[PDB]
Amino acid sequence: GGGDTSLSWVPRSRLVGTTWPDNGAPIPSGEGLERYQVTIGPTAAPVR
Amino acid sequence: VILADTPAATYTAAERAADGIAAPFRVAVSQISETTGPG
Amino acid sequence: GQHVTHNEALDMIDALAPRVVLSDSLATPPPAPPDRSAWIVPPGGSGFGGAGPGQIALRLGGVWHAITPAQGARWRVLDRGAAVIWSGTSWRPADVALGSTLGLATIEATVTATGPSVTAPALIPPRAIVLGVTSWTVQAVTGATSYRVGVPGEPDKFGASLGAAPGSSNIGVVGPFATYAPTDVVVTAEGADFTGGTIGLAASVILPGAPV
Amino acid sequence: GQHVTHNEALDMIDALAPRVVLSDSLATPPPAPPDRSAWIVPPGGSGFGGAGPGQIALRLGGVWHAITPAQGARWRVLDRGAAVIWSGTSWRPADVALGSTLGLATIEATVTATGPSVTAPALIPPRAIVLGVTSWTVQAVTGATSYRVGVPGEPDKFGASLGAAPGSSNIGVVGPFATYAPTDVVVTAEGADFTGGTIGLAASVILPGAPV
Amino acid sequence: GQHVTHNEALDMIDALAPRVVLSDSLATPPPAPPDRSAWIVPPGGSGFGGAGPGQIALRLGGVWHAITPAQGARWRVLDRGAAVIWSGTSWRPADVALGSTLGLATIEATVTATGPSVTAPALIPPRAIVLGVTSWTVQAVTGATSYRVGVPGEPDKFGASLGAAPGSSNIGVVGPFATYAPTDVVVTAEGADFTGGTIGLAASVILPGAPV
Repeated sequence: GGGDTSLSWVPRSRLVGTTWPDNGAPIPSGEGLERYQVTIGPTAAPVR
Repeated sequence: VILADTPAATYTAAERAADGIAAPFRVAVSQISETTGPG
Repeated sequence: GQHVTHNEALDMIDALAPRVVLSDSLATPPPAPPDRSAWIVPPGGSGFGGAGPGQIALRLGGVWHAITPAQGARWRVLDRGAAVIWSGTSWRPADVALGSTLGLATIEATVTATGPSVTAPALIPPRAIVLGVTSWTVQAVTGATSYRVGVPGEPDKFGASLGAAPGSSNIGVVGPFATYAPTDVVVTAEGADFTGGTIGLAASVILPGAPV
Repeated sequence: GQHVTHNEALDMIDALAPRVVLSDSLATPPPAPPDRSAWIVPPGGSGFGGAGPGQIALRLGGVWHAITPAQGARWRVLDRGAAVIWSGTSWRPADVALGSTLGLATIEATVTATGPSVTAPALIPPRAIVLGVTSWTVQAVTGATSYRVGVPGEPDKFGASLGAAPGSSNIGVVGPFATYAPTDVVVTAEGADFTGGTIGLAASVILPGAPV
Repeated sequence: GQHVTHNEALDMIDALAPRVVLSDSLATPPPAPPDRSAWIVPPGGSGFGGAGPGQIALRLGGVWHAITPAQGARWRVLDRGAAVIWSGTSWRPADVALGSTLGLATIEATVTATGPSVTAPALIPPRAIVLGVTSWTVQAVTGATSYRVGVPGEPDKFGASLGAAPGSSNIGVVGPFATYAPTDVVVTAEGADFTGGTIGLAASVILPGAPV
């Protein structure tokens, strides 16, 4: 509401691969820091 | 059950009141690991 | 699981399952469609259900997920009462409704046949349409050439010369007429001894115009 | 899970869920069976996805593995349009293609019962089969014994006596007679005064050849 | 695989997906039902039935799962033979049969209209009620003013005068009368020459011919 859309990202680590938690073990990171961009649907270069 | 990444784990009266905890209760360290599983 | 929640799977389960769907046909989906119920967005629907108008918006956790229907996707439209199996190109209605549900009571019975004339005990319920009379033969009927299954005094209503042999299935329709009125289906025989034989008899009992 | 990818699980779920599937009854399946779609294998089925005759041949990832049919799951036959629920031993055939269907578009009208009789506003269109006509009693009818909902000129033809009592859904069914020809149902109190009560009527409208 | 077992998922799909229940309408579920078998507990159900009455209890190696029935999912009773769907609210027995499950033979009869008259190959299945014999014009019919669908020897049986115009799905509706006895269909030009046109047909013939 209010146009304050919230985008949720589940981090994926290249070194591990597309790991899926198994045996009740949380997916590992080790990818350091990744910033996930959001592309506005109306405009190719996101206004924001 | 308290597993703490931090070394210090101060106990509280309320837990002892709610259940039963001995004052000189023996504590056995179980090395649960965030990275893996208990070690 | 954590990555894919059991809830994600459960929501998927409702969507995958054929669902009673309310084709109110409102351009805008209602503010509170029932949870775990898909309110179908009409094609050309405005505002909410904007994705894929003509898809079914299923409310899970207050979020309406428009499910893209696939080949033979059956969604029973509550408002119409028809179960619409969307072909894939578009909605395709089933051949029928008004909340009328066709109640069925099982009457398959083995009528031991003794003597040429035996009486079936499967009296129809009052106001119950009979699509057809179901006939089977369970045990060898000895000396039997024909089965005059039908209303007592008028065995002609159902076939009056059905096959009369062990294991013979004489399943059939009692014409285009559906017999709402309660009736027995006496298993008479055309000069055929029925002794030593058993008959499996049912009469498609349907109670139409019965509320859910 | 690492052991089973979310997609591996998804493919399994889609396959297990009842899927309308096309049975063309060929020795060999169509060259491209779509992912999450199957071609029913008739007994004597052979070739790719020929494992188990009487199974369903589904292509996922270029492999046409034949899913074992699950009893109670309706693998409806798209090709013949025939509903087929696996009986566990045979493709049992349920109620039933043609690119055209006897579509249902029930017309809902709520005439207040008035005077002695009110013709229902839910007119049957030409070529509309009436499986049945509902007579919901929205309001208690004052002095009216029954809802005689009948084809015009014949209240007694179907649903002659349905008790006109408040809160009762008096569905009356035209079963022996399917009136495709247009009929304006006439609802009459049974030798009684209709005034003071409300009738909710939905007349089954079934049009054959309806497009998808 | 450990966090979510394959079995958990498999059982979940089998139980939630529409299944033909084997409920015998007993107060208590059978002590040893088949694995993956759905038994709906009837109201006033005593004994076992962990699932509340009105909820399905599915045996899973002796574990009766208390699964709330999915909305829009058919739960045909094996013993009843009735198709009791769950609307997400209440049990409704849908249209049905008594050892005579109806099969609507979708017969697509395509006959080039030639000479003066042609006989369609859509013979009625023996003992099958005909809901409607729809006729479409595959290709424009030269000369013929109108279709004259019917049984051979009668061009007036249903849809006596139809449409020979291109792409016209005119319906020759049998309507109230349905010919259960097997019969072919004949198409003739209306006071004209049939040649130069193609005829398509949508015979809908329900048959109570299958044991259930």
